[PDB]
Amino acid sequence: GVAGVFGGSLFSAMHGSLVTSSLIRETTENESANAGYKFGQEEETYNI
Amino acid sequence: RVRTVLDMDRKDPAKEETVKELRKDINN
Amino acid sequence: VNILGLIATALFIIIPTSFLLILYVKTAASE
Amino acid sequence: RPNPNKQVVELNRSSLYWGLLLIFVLAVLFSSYIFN
Amino acid sequence: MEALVYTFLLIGTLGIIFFSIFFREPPRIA
Amino acid sequence: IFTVRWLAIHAIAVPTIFFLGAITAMQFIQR
Amino acid sequence: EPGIVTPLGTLLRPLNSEAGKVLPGWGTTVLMAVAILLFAVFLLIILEIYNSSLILDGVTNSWESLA
Amino acid sequence: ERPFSDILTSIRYWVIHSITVPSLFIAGWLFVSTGLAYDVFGSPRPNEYFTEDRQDAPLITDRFNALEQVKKLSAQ
Amino acid sequence: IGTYQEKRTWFDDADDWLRQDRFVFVGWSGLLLLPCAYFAVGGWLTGCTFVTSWYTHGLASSYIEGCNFLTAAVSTPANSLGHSLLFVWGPEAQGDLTRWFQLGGLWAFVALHGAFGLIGFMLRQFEIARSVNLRPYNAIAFSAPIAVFVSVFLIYPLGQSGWFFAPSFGVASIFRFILFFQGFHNWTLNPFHMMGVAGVLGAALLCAIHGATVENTLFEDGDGANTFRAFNPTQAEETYSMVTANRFWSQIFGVAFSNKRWLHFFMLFVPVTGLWMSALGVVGLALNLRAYDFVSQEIRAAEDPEFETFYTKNILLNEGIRAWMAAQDQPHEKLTLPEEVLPRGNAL
Amino acid sequence: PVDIDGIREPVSGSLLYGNNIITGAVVPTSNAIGLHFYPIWEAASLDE
Amino acid sequence: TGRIPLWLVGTVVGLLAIGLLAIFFYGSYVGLGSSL
Amino acid sequence: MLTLKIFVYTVVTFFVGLFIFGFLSNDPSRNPG
Amino acid sequence: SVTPSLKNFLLSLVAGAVVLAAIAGAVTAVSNF
Amino acid sequence: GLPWYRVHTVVINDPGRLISVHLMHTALVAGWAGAMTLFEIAVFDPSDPVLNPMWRQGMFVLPFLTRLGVTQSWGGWTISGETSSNPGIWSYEGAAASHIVLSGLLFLASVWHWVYWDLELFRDPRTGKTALDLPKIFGIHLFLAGLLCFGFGAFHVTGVFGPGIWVSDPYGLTGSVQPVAPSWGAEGFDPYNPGGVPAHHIAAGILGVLAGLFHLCVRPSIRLYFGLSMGSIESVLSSSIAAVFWAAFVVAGTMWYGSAATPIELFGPTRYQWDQGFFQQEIQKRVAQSTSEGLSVSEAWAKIPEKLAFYDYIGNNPAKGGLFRTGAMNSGDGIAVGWLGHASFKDQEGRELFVRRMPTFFETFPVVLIDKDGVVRADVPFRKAESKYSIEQVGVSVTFYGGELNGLTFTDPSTVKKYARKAQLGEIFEFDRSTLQSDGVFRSSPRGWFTFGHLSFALLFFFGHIWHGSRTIFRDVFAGIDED
Ligand code: CLA
Ligand code: CLA
Ligand SMILES: C=Cc1c(C)c2cc3nc(c4c5[nH]c(cc6nc(cc1[nH]2)C(C)=C6CC)c(C)c5C(=O)[C@@H]4C(=O)OC)[C@@H](CCC(=O)OC/C=C(\C)CCC[C@H](C)CCC[C@H](C)CCCC(C)C)[C@@H]3C
Ligand SMILES: CCCCCCCCCCCCCCCC(=O)OC[C@H](COP(=O)(O)OC[C@@H](O)CO)OC(=O)CCCCCCCCCCCCCCC
Ligand SMILES: CC1=C(/C=C/C(C)=C/C=C/C(C)=C/C=C/C=C(C)/C=C/C=C(C)/C=C/C2=C(C)CCCC2(C)C)C(C)(C)CCC1
Ligand SMILES: CC1=C(/C=C/C(C)=C/C=C/C(C)=C/C=C/C=C(C)/C=C/C=C(C)/C=C/C2=C(C)CCCC2(C)C)C(C)(C)CCC1
Ligand SMILES: CC1=C(/C=C/C(C)=C/C=C/C(C)=C/C=C/C=C(C)/C=C/C=C(C)/C=C/C2=C(C)CCCC2(C)C)C(C)(C)CCC1
Ligand SMILES: [Fe+2]
Repeated sequence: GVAGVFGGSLFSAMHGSLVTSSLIRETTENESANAGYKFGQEEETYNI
Repeated sequence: RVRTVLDMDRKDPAKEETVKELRKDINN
Repeated sequence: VNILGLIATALFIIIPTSFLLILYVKTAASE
Repeated sequence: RPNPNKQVVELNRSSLYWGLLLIFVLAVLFSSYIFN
Repeated sequence: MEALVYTFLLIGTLGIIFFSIFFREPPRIA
Repeated sequence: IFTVRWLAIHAIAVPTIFFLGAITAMQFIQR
Repeated sequence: EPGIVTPLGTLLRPLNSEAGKVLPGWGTTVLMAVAILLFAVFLLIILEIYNSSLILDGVTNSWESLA
Repeated sequence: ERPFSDILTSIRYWVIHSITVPSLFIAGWLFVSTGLAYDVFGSPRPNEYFTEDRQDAPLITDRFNALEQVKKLSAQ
Repeated sequence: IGTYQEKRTWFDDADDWLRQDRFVFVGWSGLLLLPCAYFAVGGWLTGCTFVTSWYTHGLASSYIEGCNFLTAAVSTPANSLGHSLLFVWGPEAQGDLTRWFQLGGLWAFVALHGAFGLIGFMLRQFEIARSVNLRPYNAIAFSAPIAVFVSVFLIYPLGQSGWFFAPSFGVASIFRFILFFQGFHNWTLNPFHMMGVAGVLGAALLCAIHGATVENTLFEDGDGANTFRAFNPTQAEETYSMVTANRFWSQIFGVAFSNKRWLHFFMLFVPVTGLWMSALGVVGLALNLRAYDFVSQEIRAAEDPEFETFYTKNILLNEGIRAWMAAQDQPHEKLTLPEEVLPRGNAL
Repeated sequence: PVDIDGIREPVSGSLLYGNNIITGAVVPTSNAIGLHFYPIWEAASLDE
Repeated sequence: TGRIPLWLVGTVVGLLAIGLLAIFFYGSYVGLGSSL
Repeated sequence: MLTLKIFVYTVVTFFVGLFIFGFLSNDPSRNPG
Repeated sequence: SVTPSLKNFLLSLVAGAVVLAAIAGAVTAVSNF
Repeated sequence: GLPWYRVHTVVINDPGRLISVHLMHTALVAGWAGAMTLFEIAVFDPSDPVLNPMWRQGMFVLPFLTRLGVTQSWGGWTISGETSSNPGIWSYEGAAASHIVLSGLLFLASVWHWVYWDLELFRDPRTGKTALDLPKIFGIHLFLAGLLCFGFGAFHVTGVFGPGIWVSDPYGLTGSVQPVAPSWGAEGFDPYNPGGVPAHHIAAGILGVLAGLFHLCVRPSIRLYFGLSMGSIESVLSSSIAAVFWAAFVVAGTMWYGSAATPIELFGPTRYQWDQGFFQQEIQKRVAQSTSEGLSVSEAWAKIPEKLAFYDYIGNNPAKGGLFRTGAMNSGDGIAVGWLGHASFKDQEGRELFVRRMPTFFETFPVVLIDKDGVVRADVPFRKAESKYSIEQVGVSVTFYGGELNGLTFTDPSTVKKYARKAQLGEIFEFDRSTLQSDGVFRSSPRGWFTFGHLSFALLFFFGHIWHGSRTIFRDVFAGIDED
């Protein structure tokens, strides 16, 4: 169980960081990058 | 004239971690 | 802590809440 | 003459809810210790 | 009086949860 | 061969086998 | 717009005038490395003395030094 | 770099390693059995934990001269 | 570089060699990571195999002594050595490698090499991210484990009387460290371990929920009952329906993500914040600024002999832990407590 | 307060009885009950 | 390099690993660390 | 206390009956597919 | 020098310089092949 | 549409408003210094320098003001306990007023440098765009810093022009602001040697000037210029954050372990003085020396200063405290009034018994009275049934030498148990707790609070180094990435 929660934290951080880093440039500076993604984008906004 | 042996034997009961005990401990 | 802790808790509740509400109202009025 | 670096801060409602929740949860957590 | 403060804080948290559930900003598709 | 991958494999293999032999020998000690 | 001209600004212009000027190659990076090396050794000596891993002849490293 | 499957399925790799992997294993077994491990890493043998006068666990209790203290506390 | 590349220098050759995409990327950070990490792990294995703690903690903590993987541990040195760095050439070991092992210098060796290995690994993450042109969010995330390691294995022992109270590198030794923290510092009651627990449990919750939701909102994209084959690494369309997931969690839970970037940033954010808060709490404990007691309840219990809460029972448990563990956990104290002074319940 | 251990030593767990959020709790059922089912209508009064 | 199929190598290595683990458990029940 | 018991029995029976007879009323055909 | 610990410290500096130069020379030799 | 956590980036590319905001932070810091000094002076009790010094009352800026030379006050009282004949303008109130007026002046200057942001000084003479020559700026400001460091080391602390710094005896009994002679030998690196502080601040300062003259004359090389991202202000921010958290770690370590710059007469004792019996050994050595002179025990203990005994008390240990045990040390434990004396415990046989002192780790510690040979002879048992080393069973009596109870012997078991429990904490003192309504739990001394605060800041600023430096190196991709 300890290995599971530590692995959950590790893999959550790892996956979130990888997806956030791979997030393709659809929004420039002067605003948050979250504006680049749209709820109906129906496409991968990150370079897997 | 201070008896160093008695000084150490007084500090040890109250506090065994005193630097008096640990200094030159292998000599004892 | 009868009063000093009470004042600390009240300020910690009030100041950030007022800041956030003011920012949200300004945002909603501007856009 | 006006400063070109002027920008406007924005705060959507989800951010407002997150901030209020953070403030009140921190108050809940630390109020027991503050009153001691 | 401490109980009053704790109850107020819990009520505030629950009210914030209620507003965030039933008065959320609609998720805008595209 | 003796490439970087060769060194990376053998830095964790030779000590590993030596220690496995050591631990196996330890398994048959009488106090 | 041209900006604001003030006596202090005119006085201090030369200090900020040559912005971006560099030297070809690595320049004085080798001397920088030597200085960094010596500083690391110096900090190591100081940490050793304070940690008592480096006993010195005239250094007591204790409150008795106040005497 | 050759794929691992090609190397691990190659007869040459196995004939090379079948005299070295057992050699390392036997080296480790000899290292433990011949008493070298105790000699170099200083872990006391099962009959060396307690001396004639020290019938309890040892205590370093000294910052400097700790070499002499641990030497006299260890098995002689 | 910018205006021109000038001439190729020996640094250029070294960079070109180190930056090659071989099986094991070394890079410039490798020169610090590989030796330090290799020596740290090898030192832990040698210590858990051959090195003992008979002279440091008066405990047998190696395989050759009869310990297993659970109970073997590279124990921290004796308390009388204080915060000595315990160099193998230092004034303690004075060059005797065997005695340096006996004095516990292997713990300092492993800890320092591991700290520099963690520095090298974050440097490796930065270097690799820069090579592939990605925002180095994973190095920023890995800052949290570095903070935990620094605050627990370095800051905390330095705040105490010596390395002796650091966590010894082992399983049962870590468990001893945990129980010691509960008994002495009342670490559970500390709001910073509370925030750390919340962060770690929330991170595990997010991992499980995101995995399940993605695996249960997949688009068909294939005719086989094995849904893993119906995916191409280079495809552009999302493999799962974000709209369906948002609707499902909105109607089940009340609120739901509507932004993939925000979702994954939240997944990154929760555990890092939890670990950083726990690290701040551990610093506070290093100074013994423990959130041990609520003085109001202690005063009320002292005045009122019938007022009892779970907090007071926890205080009694901590008292028992301290009294019954002090004698053997801290041999340097030489605590020969008679059995009549140890706190104890009834008929137990 | 609730006599959790069944030794007639009640434990206070509510805010009104001098507890904060950290120490407050809903005390488990009395040890005298054991695994017995204890609905409201089983007790003689709300106080019990 | 098709000789000595990879599945055979894997099976033999796994058998050796399981045997080593069993030897370790046996040593856990006898000799040093056996509580007798 | 008897009145409370009979009231709770009525409530529980009502809700459990709703559950049982709602999952029987052609539930598997209530999917979009 | 005066203190044995100082002599050991200086020898440690020399040894660390030796290993660092060994790493640098190794990377240079492999880079130039 | 800047998010709330990016608003203060508006001045990233505006040098004038950067000056303005940095002026505002400086003004706020100076105002805090002045206001904190005023509050501390208002709530400070200067009557009793012994048994009630600054570190007992929770003073935080008074230790630093006293350390650097400011000792007197306009109220007629001196921190050393004498009378203020002429405190001058550099009293505590003077320092507070000066920092306050400086805060106001910096506020006005911040307003001005904010309104007139578009100064031609910040324009690149060639291109006409706004730019800052960061290498030259660092050279200038480093030259200034080195000049000031040398000036402080050579004139201040040495007393050539300044007043000196706080120098004390090893046991913190007689300390005062004195000029310090520089230590140019190896002993200048003894952390507890005061003479290192001038010499260092001299030599280092000199180097700074020379270093300035280099980083002001010699332009950085192109490879180094692009490698270290010189020309981006955020690179400077990353490097500065790193340096500042390094310095925070150093100062936290040097205060927790104590040094010549953090005397115990201003911040209180360290926990390592209690752990190693720094004061207990000295007290017993003085007692033994007096006994060897032929004096009785009562006279030998009466010769012990009360301040030295007060240091030998676990309530003054900085590591006996709580995170939310707030306020002055007097708020937890009462205000010290006097020294009861030294308690000597003796069994009915006449064998002298010593009470085992509470280690710093233990919130509660059982009472054990130990023979000279480390053999437990008595205790306050937890199980009074079939006890073996009970006070009544062994017949322990306590005689007090010196202090308030001088030559007084108590034999009733209740009083002996009470005094043994008190003596497990160190020297026994009388405390007046009614004045401040002390609850009865130990607080932490100002050195503990300083170390905790600056260590937490050091960790957070390590994360700051990481974040702002990652933003520096990856500036091109931190606006987004173009896939691979
Ligand atoms: C002197 C050091 C320093 C300086 C000059 C800056 C400057 C900056 N930071 Mg940075 N940072 C620092 C240290 C510093 N930081 C440290 C130590 C950390 C680790 C905690 C961070 C972590 C950090 C993050 C994660 C981010 C920045 C960002 C930024 C930029 C925008 C800041 C902003 O507008 O937020 C606005 C601030 C507020 C709206 C108020 C927040 C209130 C806080 C939570 C509590 C109030 C503190 C209290 C009043 C003052 C006490 C602090 C003092 C005792 C130290 C800005 C140029 C942002 C950026 O990258 O720009 C794009 C951003 O994302 N910083
Ligand atoms: C690092 C800087 C620093 C340090 C080391 C100190 C240290 C000290 N201060 Mg001080 N102070 C500071 C900055 C600092 N202060 C600043 C910036 C101000 C201006 C506001 C003050 C104003 C001030 C006053 C008015 C007083 C002190 C006092 C004291 C002394 C009492 C001990 C104490 O702090 O109680 C305990 C400290 C704490 C419990 C703070 C814990 C920090 C927690 C973890 C923050 C978490 C907040 C949380 C996230 C939010 C939720 C809480 C919410 C429910 C309210 C002590 C030596 C007192 C004194 O001795 O009188 C002379 C006193 O009355 N200070
Ligand atoms: C016990 C918990 C725990 C472990 C064991 C662990 C382990 C690891 N995490 C890594 C990564 C990460 N961890 C991350 C977030 C987290 N990690 C967490 C918790 C853990 N993470 C948590 C809670 C989070 C959330 C914040 C991130 C974001 C990353 C990565 O990017 C990275 C990765 O790629 O993962 C796949 C790997 C890279 C480490 C490495 O090779 O360094 C180099 C080797 C070194 C430094 C030598 C180790 C020396 C150590 C420090 C001291 C000696 C330790 C002994 C050898 C072992 C003692 C064992 C006993 C105590 C039982 C490694 C497998
Ligand atoms: C039927 C069961 C009903 C009970 C469920 C209760 C639901 C709780 C929802 C509250 C969320 C509060 C945040 C609002 C803000 C909010 O939710 O905005 C909605 C947000 C989705 O927003 P977006 O995806 O548009 O976010 C992107 C934005 O940055 C702008 O694009 O969802 C989330 O952020 C994650 C969901 C919250 C994760 C769970 C929250 C856990 C907190 C629990 C608090 C415990 C208190 C205990 C009482 C003392
Ligand atoms: C300390 C020191 C050093 C170093 C050393 C080293 C680096 C070593 C290495 C070492 C090593 C590197 C070792 C290894 C080990 C390994 C092992 C010991 C193995 C383990 C494994 C196992 C036990 C298995 C398990 C299992 C089975 C049986 C079944 C299935 C599953 C699994 C696989 C899990 C030096 C020189 C610096 C000098 C000084 C001191
Ligand atoms: C997991 C896995 C693996 C594997 C591993 C291993 C190690 C295996 C083994 C296996 C095995 C190794 C198995 C075995 C089998 C056997 C059997 C199945 C037999 C049976 C028998 C019977 C049934 C009968 C008996 C009898 C009796 C009853 C009586 C008398 C007579 C006799 C004895 C005959 C691999 C790599 C592939 C990969 C994938 C995964
Ligand atoms: C305008 C002007 C003036 C002046 C006035 C005045 C009177 C000023 C003052 C002002 C002031 C009077 C200032 C002060 C400030 C303060 C500060 C700036 C502080 C703050 C605080 C903080 C920031 C803290 C935070 C925290 C807490 C609360 C809790 C724990 C943690 C911590 C510590 C972080 C004159 C006349 C010269 C004339 C000219 C103009
Ligand atoms: Fe994902």
